[PDB]
Amino acid sequence: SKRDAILKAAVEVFGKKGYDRATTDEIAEKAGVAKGLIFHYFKNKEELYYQAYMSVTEKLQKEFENFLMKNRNRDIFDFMERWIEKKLEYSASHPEEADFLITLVSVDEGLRKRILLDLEKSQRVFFDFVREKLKDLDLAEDVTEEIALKFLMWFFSGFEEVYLRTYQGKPELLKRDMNTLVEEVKVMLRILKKGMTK
Amino acid sequence: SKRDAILKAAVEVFGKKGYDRATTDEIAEKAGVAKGLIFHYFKNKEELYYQAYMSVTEKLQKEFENFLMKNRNRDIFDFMERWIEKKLEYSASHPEEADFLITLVSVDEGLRKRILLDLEKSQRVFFDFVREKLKDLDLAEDVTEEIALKFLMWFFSGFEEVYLRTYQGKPELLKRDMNTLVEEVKVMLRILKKGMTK
Ligand SMILES: CCCCCCCCO
Ligand SMILES: CCCCCCCCO
Ligand SMILES: CCCCCCCCO
Ligand SMILES: CCCCCCCCO
Repeated sequence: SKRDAILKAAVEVFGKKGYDRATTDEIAEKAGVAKGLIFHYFKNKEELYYQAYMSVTEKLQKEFENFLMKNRNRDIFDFMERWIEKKLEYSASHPEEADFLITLVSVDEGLRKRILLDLEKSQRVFFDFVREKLKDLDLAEDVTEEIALKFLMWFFSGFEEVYLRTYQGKPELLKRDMNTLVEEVKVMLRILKKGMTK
Repeated sequence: SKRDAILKAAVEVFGKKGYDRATTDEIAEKAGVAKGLIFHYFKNKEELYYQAYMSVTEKLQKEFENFLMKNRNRDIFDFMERWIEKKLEYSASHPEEADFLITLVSVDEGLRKRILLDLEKSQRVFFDFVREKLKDLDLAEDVTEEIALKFLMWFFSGFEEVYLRTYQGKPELLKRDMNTLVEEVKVMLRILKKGMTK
């Protein structure tokens, strides 16, 4: 469908050039459609970006729910390591999508806040699953639930920052590093498990 | 001295308004000196910012070296927790300086890179002290020196990001939270110690 081709082109072009410098015309020629056809489907550039962004994050969210159904009984450290492994695999296999998602930090303030608010409406869910899994554990002395959860969420939140800093626009480098990043994530989560639990 | 008054005014105004929106004229009236007197001492706004920034980081660096002379025999987790405690104390007592330092992320690219390079010329030192202290320890199974060091440096590097996100421009809130942040840093470093070592 033409709408899907436009969305796919938008992911590619926004991810290569950034929000500000990408144009709807570039997206339209990349999708192989007429320049006005963007505006048939999408009110403007902002809504094009937003719909692309929501399209990608929805697909990801469905994958996370499938994974969650299948790994819910693992302890949280194992669960999180496995999910991070999946995101690392997704990023190496869909570099343009990953490059697309990280352009959010340089989107216009109004659109960016709008999207950051939408994303919180799944992050506060995961956050709560983490909190619940934490109650299943016998926590080490002085390790409160609030500290365990802060620290784990800060660890998890650092995925995007590493990506932006090191792998954005470098698909070959991430492919080269993928298995080693997985190996390091496992050790770091084992460090946190051993330190947080009795 | 007039130069010191200008530098102090620059810290205050750059920290309140940001690099881009601050003017030398604002700085000059804040310092109580003539508008041209800035340019007697400082070639331009960029050099004014740079000299202010180097003035603050130098003072901090001297404090870090004093601390290092006095705490070098502590293990690294204790050493780092104590240094973080000092920076938290410095930030609560010098909010305007802390607000000043965090404006670096929104400085013009050329000046920002220049300063980020200068700061690396002390961060690579601390980094190496951390590496050396790590060799004194018996590391836990699979915890390599490179992983221990990556993880600890990422932990330590998160100070500035929390500040920017939560305490920039909110001196009362940081004062309110200071002792609790210290208490949480201690537990987090104890988590890392227990997990990283045998
Ligand atoms: C900067 C090296 C350590 C970053 C670990 C990233 C956490 C994975 O979510
Ligand atoms: C694509 C980058 C995210 C993975 C972060 C894991 C870093 C551990 O060294
Ligand atoms: C976002 C809550 C955890 C941040 C811990 C910050 C590390 C202190 O350098
Ligand atoms: C001024 C903010 C830096 C302190 C970060 C410690 C966060 C632990 O909750």
